[PDB]
Amino acid sequence: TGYDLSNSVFSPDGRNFQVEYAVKAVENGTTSIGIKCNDGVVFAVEKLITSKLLVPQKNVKIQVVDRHIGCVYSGLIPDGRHLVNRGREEAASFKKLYKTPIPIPAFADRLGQYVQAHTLYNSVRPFGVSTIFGGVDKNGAHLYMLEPSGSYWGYKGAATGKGRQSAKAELEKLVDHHPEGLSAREAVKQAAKIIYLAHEDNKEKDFELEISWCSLSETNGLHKFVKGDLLQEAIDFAQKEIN
Amino acid sequence: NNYDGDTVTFSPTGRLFQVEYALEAIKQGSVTVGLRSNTHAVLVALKRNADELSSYQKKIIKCDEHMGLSLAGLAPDARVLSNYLRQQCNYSSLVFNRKLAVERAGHLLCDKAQKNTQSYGGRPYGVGLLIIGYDKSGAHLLEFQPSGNVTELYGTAIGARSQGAKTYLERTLDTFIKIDGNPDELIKAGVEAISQSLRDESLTVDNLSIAIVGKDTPFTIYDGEAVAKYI
Amino acid sequence: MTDRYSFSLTTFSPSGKLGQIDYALTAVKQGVTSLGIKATNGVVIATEKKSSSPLAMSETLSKVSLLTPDIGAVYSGMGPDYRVLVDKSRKVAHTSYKRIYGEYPPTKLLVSEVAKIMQEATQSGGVRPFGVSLLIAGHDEFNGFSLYQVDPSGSYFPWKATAIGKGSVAAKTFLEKRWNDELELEDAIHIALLTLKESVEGEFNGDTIELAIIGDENPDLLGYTGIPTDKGPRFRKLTSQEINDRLEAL
Amino acid sequence: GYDRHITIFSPEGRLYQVEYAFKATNQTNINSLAVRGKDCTVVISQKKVPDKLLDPTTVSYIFCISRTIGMVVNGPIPDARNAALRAKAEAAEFRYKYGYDMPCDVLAKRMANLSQIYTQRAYMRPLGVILTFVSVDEELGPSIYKTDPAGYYVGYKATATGPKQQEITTNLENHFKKSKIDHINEESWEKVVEFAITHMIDALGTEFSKNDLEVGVATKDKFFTLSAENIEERLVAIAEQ
Amino acid sequence: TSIMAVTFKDGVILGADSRTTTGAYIANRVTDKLTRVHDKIWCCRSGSAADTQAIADIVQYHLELYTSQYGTPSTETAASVFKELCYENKDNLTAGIIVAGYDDKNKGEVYTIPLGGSVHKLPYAIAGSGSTFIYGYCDKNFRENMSKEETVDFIKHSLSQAIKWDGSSGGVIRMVVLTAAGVERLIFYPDEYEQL
Amino acid sequence: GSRRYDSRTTIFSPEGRLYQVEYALESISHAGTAIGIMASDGIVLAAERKVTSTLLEQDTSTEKLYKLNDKIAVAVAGLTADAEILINTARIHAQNYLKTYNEDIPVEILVRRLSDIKQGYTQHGGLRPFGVSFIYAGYDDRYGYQLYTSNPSGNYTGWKAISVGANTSAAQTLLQMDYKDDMKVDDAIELALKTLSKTTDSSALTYDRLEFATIRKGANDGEVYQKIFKPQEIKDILVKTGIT
Amino acid sequence: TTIVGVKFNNGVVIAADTRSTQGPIVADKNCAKLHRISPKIWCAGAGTAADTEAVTQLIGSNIELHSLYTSREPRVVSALQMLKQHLFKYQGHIGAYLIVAGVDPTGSHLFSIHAHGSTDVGYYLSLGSGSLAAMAVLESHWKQDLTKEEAIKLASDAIQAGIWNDLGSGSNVDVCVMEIGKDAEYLRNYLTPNVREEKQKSYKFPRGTTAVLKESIVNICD
Amino acid sequence: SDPSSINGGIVVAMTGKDCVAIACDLRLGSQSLGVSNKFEKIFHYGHVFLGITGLATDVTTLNEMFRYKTNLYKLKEERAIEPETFTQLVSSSLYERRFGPYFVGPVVAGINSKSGKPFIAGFDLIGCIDEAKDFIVSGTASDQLFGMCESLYEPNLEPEDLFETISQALLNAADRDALSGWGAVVYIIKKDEVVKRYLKMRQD
Ligand SMILES: COc1ccc(C[C@H](NC(=O)[C@H](C)NC(=O)CN2CCOCC2)C(=O)N[C@@H](CC2CCCCC2)C(=O)[C@H](C)CO)cc1
Ligand SMILES: [Mg+2]
Ligand SMILES: [Mg+2]
Ligand SMILES: [Mg+2]
Ligand SMILES: [Mg+2]
Ligand SMILES: [Mg+2]
Repeated sequence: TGYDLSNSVFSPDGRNFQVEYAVKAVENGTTSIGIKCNDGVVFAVEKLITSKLLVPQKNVKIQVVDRHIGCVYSGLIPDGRHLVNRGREEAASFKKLYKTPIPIPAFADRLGQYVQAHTLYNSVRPFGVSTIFGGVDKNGAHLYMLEPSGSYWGYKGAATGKGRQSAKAELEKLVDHHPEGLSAREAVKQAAKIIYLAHEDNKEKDFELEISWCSLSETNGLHKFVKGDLLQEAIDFAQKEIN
Repeated sequence: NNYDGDTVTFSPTGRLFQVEYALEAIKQGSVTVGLRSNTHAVLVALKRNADELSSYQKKIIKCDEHMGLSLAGLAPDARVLSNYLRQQCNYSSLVFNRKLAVERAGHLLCDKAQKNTQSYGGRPYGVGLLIIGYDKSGAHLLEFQPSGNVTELYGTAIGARSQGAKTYLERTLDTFIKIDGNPDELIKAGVEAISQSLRDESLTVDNLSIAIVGKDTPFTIYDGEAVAKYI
Repeated sequence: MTDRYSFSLTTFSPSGKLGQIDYALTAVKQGVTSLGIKATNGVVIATEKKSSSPLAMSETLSKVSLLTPDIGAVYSGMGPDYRVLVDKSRKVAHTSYKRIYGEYPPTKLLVSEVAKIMQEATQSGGVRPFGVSLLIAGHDEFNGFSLYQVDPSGSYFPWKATAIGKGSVAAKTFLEKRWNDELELEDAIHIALLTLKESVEGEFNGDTIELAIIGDENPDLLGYTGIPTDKGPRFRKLTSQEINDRLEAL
Repeated sequence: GYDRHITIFSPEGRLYQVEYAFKATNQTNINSLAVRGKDCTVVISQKKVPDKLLDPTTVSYIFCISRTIGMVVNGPIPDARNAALRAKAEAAEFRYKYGYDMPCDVLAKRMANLSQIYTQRAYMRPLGVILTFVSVDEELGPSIYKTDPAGYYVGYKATATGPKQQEITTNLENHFKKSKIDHINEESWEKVVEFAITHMIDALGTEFSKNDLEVGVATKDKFFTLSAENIEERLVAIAEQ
Repeated sequence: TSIMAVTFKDGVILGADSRTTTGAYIANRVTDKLTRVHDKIWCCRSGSAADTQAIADIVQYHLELYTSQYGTPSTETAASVFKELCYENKDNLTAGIIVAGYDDKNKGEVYTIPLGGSVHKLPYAIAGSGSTFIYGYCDKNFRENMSKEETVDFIKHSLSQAIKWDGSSGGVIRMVVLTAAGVERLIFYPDEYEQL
Repeated sequence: GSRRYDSRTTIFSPEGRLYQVEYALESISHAGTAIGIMASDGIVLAAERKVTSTLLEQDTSTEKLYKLNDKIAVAVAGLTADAEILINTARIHAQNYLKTYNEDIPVEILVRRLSDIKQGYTQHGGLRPFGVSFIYAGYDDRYGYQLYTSNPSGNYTGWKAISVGANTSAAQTLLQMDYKDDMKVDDAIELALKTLSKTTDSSALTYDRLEFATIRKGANDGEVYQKIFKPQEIKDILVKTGIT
Repeated sequence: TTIVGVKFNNGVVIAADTRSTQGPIVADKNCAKLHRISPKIWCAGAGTAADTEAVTQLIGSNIELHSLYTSREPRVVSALQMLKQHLFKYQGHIGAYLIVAGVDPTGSHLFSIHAHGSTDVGYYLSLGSGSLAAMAVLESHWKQDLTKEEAIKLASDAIQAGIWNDLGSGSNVDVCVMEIGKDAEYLRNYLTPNVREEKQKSYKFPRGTTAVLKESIVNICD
Repeated sequence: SDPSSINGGIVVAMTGKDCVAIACDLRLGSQSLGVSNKFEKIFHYGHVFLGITGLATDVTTLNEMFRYKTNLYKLKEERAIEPETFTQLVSSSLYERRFGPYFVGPVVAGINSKSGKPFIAGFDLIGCIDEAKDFIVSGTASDQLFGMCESLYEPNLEPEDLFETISQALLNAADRDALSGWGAVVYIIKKDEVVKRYLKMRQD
């Protein structure tokens, strides 16, 4: 064997073991999710409080791309940042040439092709993050999740990291119980809840919650962070539900 | 083991061993401490010497009038990274007439270190940095690790036996965070924090290094007779 | 990113063999039989069109290729490797000859260029040798008719007649018995068809055999008239019908 | 054996990395099939959405390469999209350079050449995909040309790809033995689609709802895919028979 | 050269004369200056014939690649691609292009890209050497939301006058109608338009 | 990365030899023997082809003996295709010299540059060496008739008589035994053929398994002539010395 | 030069005079201005002599390679696109003015190309110094639905107008006919209306008229 | 300033009955100053003859280059290059320098050794081939040569007659040109003998 020592080598079953090893780094990361809603998308993530000494609210992890796209990811944080920097260059170049802001499906393939390119050669390592991202364009809201292999699809809701299973089950209930749709303000609340539920699988250290959203009606189709009254209102709705 | 030959290889559990080994050079590093109030931010660093005939290796580098850092690990790597910061601070000034936000300094360092963890032939940086500064949103302390992870803190420490100072700072949090408008009291708390990490030895006059930046204070470094005030 | 394979992948072993070249020749051995025979007034090259599924349309896969109007090629070994060699061989006939001298290269010189390309895949960084042997038949004014074999090493040799691939030992023996310096083209076509029956398992008709000739100029294949000195390609692919006509009187 | 990690020959003259790329081709567990009408070329492929959280409309392995060419992939989606982007760029460039639309067979050859290069040059891995290209060519008529990780390609009367490909293949060969012609003798593409789905059903021994399939059709001057609805209307007509 | 594009109730119409000159010699009296860069996005070309053909060909290629990946491009997007080429290569190009297309969301749109590569969205636009002579006329007679027959008449009367006064314009008047209905090519011969 | 698959073609062994050069020489030692003999009035090149088939086209063939210019030829032992790469280089090098100085290139100068090219592949670039040894036969007006050899190391030396390829050990002993300084071309021709006759791994030496060339002062006064022998000419010269 | 192209029923015809000039001097009295790009695509060229010839050979070479690669008969629009893009790139410094015509699986075609890389479509075209004399004739006699014979007559008449009236054109008329479903027929020196009259006198000299200083035999052998 | 008329010189070639002739003057000057009286402008590669007029440094450079290329041709093809082929090689070589050309007027003359056909061609500085049945002219007295050839010439002259005709064309053209003359050389070329004669001419 030794098929797993070098990126881009096919094993005899037809797998790239280095990518599968990158997936292990993703599973080891904190939980993050996205919920697609009526006219928008909501992103949230668990930030482990390592120590008293972290400044609350001041280690932001959700990232904006252009003005209409949010990205969150689990795994190696620097890899996620590198991927978002590339996403930003891709969005700028699309807008520069075509004038309109980059459509979400278009943006999803730019990230996909770039991540897939890092499975083509033994001189690079695959990305050690799964990335949840999306926003609002001329055709509505879109949510996407992208793996170290470069695999991505459109999602009704999505989750990754240590609590991906608990979150997935929780997301599935919402999809079954709301076939007409979830509102943006509703989806923010559910997001808080699921991050709290999913924090079960990671309960050594307690955590700080972070949420963001794009909604045609609630944020004018722009990406904004949920802070203040709306954040605390959703923290409380989550607290209520674990008790 | 079979997976630690270079930075471009994941282990079967998703680890990057060359990065983990770079992290290890930090752990063998002499101890340094960072902490801040709402008005100032302070670095304290224990300098190490080669023997009794040698100098005590500098661990504190000024990056701009409002920003600087302390190092633990490979010193040449700190010089490379600090030089990059000097340039980034400088570009912000010349082009935008704008002092670089400590937070951007952090993001820029994370991204610089990250590149060296995903490509063949390069190696990760083998040094950890504590970055203090005073910008348009006040005092800041940052912890840089060569994995690329950068973190904003009220206080922290890195190097050998930095665990003591870090627990102390964890207890002391509510005290030092409000040493506003008082330079010498933030320092003394920093010097106290670092003392929780000494063994066989204590802080002398050619051994201790302190820096401060804040509201009406340029980043300045004290060594020699100017630290005697503090022992 | 980028190619960091700038070192040779073919090297000398302690016994002196170049392993990758030997292994390429082994792939050629497994390949379907092909052959060529030189007559006094022509050359014939032939092979079996062994189809992969019967749903495949094997007329869309040509094993015998025109390189210039007077030169053709056939191979044994890896088909995809052959296809790109044909692309390059066609192009080099122009870039390194026709664009300079205003005429197509003589057979040995085109063969020389293909051989160069194959030799380089034996020494350059980060590549493997081509997994094919070629038989190249052609005509040119000052050398007349010729037939060459090119191997994975880049070595080439002129032949009166030969065969390569699977059943080449048996077919070379067959041709030794039947070849003389007085063969007329039609006789060489007939001998080619006999030799190829030995190595073919299944159906043996004009839809499973591919066969071309380098013979007389074909004015009807030129596509225009009015230049007296342009008389047409000497390369002609035999049709399915033409092959069957010769298989009954076999 | 490092002859098993990169694309150099093994002692028996084989390229293991190419062979293992063929094995990745079946990773998705989807079967695809293509047939030619008189007027059209139809391709169908199974559609499996396991996760309930997926937006099913974004799950596809059929691609519009140009106005006239469609491509279906058997293999993992990241490699499939890589191939689709390249083929799209190549078809656009061909049109710009040469002043006419890239023929299906020529695009197939071009992509087959790119794949050949990955089997010879060490630094590039083969893509773990098989690519079936379809069109109604302006010179050649209805066309199916298929590419694999070895860089092989050929035209087809009809073809199939995937884990249960042999079943579908023999099913189709048996039809063409009986019919004695090169194609589905049918005027409307709707009925050629119906044939395709029908012979997929016999061969695989399974029934399909409207969300279990994915269909692409090529006619003179366009290639298009069908909605769940156009498929249901097609499923309904097979049932009433 | 005389060219124009006019938005109206149902979409947009482009029109042009058919003359191309080398000095005072008419090199082509039946030129087609209305060129398709997408199904329902067309442009009219003025300036250097070589430059505007080279540009239109590159734009057609970009929009065919855009289409493959992202679906039908907006008229704004097409105008942006023309601009990018005209602005970045302003030293080496002599191109004055009018872009016109029909979205279903956006209805008819007209963008004019003059010599320096600036962009201007307008209800209608005129350009080419002959356009100078009909600024007065066109300003007086244009209204928003005209009908197809009104718009065809406006263009026919406008280009009639440009042709009458400008020696570098002439031949036939070609028009292209862009609506939800499809694409319609009109042509009008001298004997009709000369005596309006 | 890719380091894993690098054979490192240009390193020293612990004994201080060059592996790939040594292994290239081992390869050459199985090639058809080629012999060069230098006389006072010319040079012989004789070489044995690799085990022929009756169907090989013997008269339009060339495998061992190539023309570099009108005054210089080489005999090849090793990989033919590797040798052609070097031969075209050498031909071009000769023409550059003629173009620059309006004089035909001195034999050693051509030999040195080819040997320098070989040397480079042993020291940098990480590529395999050329699996070729040459015997150079040529004339210039400084040293008259000259023989040299080069091998994959890029080392070259001058000779009165020399062999390369298979059985050079036996061949060198036989040449040493019968060579004399005052010898003529026609005696050297005979010596070359008899030496191949005794070292050959075949049963008997025939015309169809040979290539043969002379470089004489053999036309009209002071000017030099290269004769690559046609098959019939080899057949005759084989009888004329009584080997058949 | 004078050169023309005329469409007819089932194909297209091109023609050219055969004069080449350097300043006021005739350099070649019978040059060939009709160029084969592929067997059924032919090109007439005016302008800088070597440029028309080189650009036509380069594209002809690439068309051949393209035809082999695609297994199709080459199209006139491909030759047109390759020529225009090559010429545009060189900003008019390659002084080739070309009439491109032929038949391909798409039909019959006629285009012109200017040196800066702009192209036209038409049923009748003319280029070169004599193009105004030729276009006068074409505009006078051309009609929709010409037979092959009518088109050949029109085209050679157009060239004749150039030969007689343009000092930049002279000597002979060359023609090429490209008809759908047939071989292209190249008619080299189709008309020869400018044969030199008999000279009045033979200027052959008495042998020994020329004073010689030395002689020698040149060695062309080995 | 005009590179084609700094040095001076002429070349002319003619076909006859199974023969060809090519001739040139011997002058090399620097504008008004005559410098060398022995500067020959005709060379040969095997049996193919090349004359070159124009800028003398390019004349020399092109001779050395075509000797280079024809030597390699012969080694690889194993036969002498023929005039038709060599003419093509001259053309491509000149055109390769399209935008920084050699300032020359070359002339090819020879008999094809397979067909026996006499062959002549001329070129412009940029490679345009002028193939001719009768004669080719080149250099600073090319108007004069065109006048002489166009009246003196007739088809199918025997070698000894062609000699007289070509020599008179050259001599009388040169005497009307300030930058041509100072000696002349004529080559009479038949299938396998070539005679080279130096003419006596006025030395002003
Ligand atoms: C920019 O300068 C020019 C342009 C065009 C001409 C006419 C042309 N003659 C030539 O090209 C002659 C052989 N060569 C030259 O005049 C040398 N020129 C020097 C400076 O650069 C250009 C090359 C010529 O004869 N053109 C013919 C068509 C040719 C005939 C030869 C076969 C190829 C086509 C034609 O256009 C009529 C006679 C006038 O152009 C001269 C100078
Ligand atoms: Mg590879
Ligand atoms: Mg310009
Ligand atoms: Mg007018
Ligand atoms: Mg004089
Ligand atoms: Mg004088």
